[PDB]
Amino acid sequence: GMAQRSILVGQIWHEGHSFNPILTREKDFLFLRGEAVLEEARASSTALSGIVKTAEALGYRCVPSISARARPGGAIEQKVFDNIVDEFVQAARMQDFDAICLDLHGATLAEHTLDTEGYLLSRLREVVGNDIMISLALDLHAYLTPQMVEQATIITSFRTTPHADIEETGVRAMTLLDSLSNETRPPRAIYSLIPFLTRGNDETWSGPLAEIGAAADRWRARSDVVDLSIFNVHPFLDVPGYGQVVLAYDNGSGAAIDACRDLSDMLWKARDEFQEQLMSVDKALEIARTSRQLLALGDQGDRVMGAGPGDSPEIARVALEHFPGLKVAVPVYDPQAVRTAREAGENATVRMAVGGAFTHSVAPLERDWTVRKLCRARFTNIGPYMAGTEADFGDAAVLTCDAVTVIVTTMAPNVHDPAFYEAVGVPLASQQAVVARAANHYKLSFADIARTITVDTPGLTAFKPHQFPFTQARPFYPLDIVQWSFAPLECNKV
Ligand SMILES: [Zn+2]
Repeated sequence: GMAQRSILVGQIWHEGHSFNPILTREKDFLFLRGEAVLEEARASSTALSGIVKTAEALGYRCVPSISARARPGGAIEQKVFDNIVDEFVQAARMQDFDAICLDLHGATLAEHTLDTEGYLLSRLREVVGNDIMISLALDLHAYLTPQMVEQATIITSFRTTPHADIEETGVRAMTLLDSLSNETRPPRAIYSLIPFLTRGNDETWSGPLAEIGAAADRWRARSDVVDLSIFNVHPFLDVPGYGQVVLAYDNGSGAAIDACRDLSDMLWKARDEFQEQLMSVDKALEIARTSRQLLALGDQGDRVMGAGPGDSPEIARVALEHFPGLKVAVPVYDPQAVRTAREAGENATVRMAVGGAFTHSVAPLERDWTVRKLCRARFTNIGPYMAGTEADFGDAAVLTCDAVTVIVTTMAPNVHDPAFYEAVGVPLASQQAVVARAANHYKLSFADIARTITVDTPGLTAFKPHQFPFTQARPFYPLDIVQWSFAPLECNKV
């Protein structure tokens, strides 16, 4: 037809954990619909922002479906996930569009649906058919499945950890889609599963991913590679077809197989390089005790950014027991503690076990807690990571005992930014160490005001596969000693 071309756009952001017993609920989501989806995209720096800004700079009209963002955590309540998909499907019916370009995480998880993105693509194709193009921007932590490869025209992921190319990945999803406009066929896809999980040393600026990322850039610079991505799968999913994935696209007779071979072999060779020795909590708290600079401690074992619950009071425990007088603040998921605190009121002292209700691996911390402040854990992230984005971890109580402050929260405490501490009235200057529930994504946000050390704590996000009852994920390395060699799936062979 003759009319301006339009692109259907939308977003889902959620990362799951098969071993977090706390379901992600409707409350945990921010939803936008209609034009508001596009207004937010233009004012932000997500992959969706990239998709929408690029589509509009290129002359396309963008048509909204919805956007749905919830912090990482347990599987989404199935009904809520079903309602999200239905809103996508309905937008796919009601609207006029010539192609679809979406910002999805790739490791969203629902209580019954294990491959959520794959499922979403199928439901959309039920309504839109197999001719129109669908392009995805994905997080590199995606659980990338054969169904996804089969149901999408093209897929591209982040290339940095910590994730600093989020928007650019969106730009590229849309640019790739636009580039395919005159093609008489979809591009050929080569999928390769390398059956191991990473256990740290997984940043892209140094370590094994720097070499592998360099090789990847050279492959993509060839005129006979359309694109390629490397997925370091989120390592807390009990799902089949599990491991690292290399995904490459060409015109049917380019280098997608060679690229995928080279990179799969490098990842395999490097499988035991993805390990680290994090500093102990005792050593880190002793640096804090002897430093003028604030310490910001990444609680590796209980990261909400790794879809953990954030109920570990462990760092508070060690501070209390081994460093009396050391001023440490820790954010802890404990909705009951909040409610107990709210009933006692500000200024009361209550004997109470805080934290540890959800992570089997750490004990609740029981003390005479004084309730210094009741307030809402609502604030704006300074960033860089998620700069400008508003957060709300629910009703909160700031609790003290000896020199330790525990801020208990009603919703998952995705603390990766200094604004949290200021918003709940625990000023950073007042502490010698504070806790971030992230390993990599808090560092830039605290770089200017703290020494950042990620510490070797226990819990549901420790890089210890042997601690989890993986069932349908197995076999994978390190748990199983498997004899892998390159064996790709090919899709849209020409
Ligand atoms: Zn990620």
